[PDB]
Amino acid sequence: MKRIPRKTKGKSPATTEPGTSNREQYKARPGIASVQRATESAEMPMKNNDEGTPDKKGNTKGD
Amino acid sequence: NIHLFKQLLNTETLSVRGANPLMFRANVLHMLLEFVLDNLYLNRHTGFSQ
Repeated sequence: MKRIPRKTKGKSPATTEPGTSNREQYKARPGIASVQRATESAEMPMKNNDEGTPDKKGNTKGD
Repeated sequence: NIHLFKQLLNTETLSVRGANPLMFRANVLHMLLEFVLDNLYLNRHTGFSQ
């Protein structure tokens, strides 16, 4: 058994392989950080538009 | 002698020991141009001795 918390309120021998050496000299172009920053803002879903719809009590909420 | 083939367009070459192969022709062309330009001289007569 495992526990997963909710996110919203509810009803309540030698081993050194001859190729694993790290000799990196490549700089990404465009850089990883910049495009990652942009696409992270791209990930966000569009905002909710709740205005004009009723609530659990039955009164429409908004202005 | 790598540095003589990376002085035209190797601006993105991070490594100091490396060079981009795809600009070899351009670098060689510039090298040949300098080779020609550096030799534009007239041979002078100095003097002799038996």
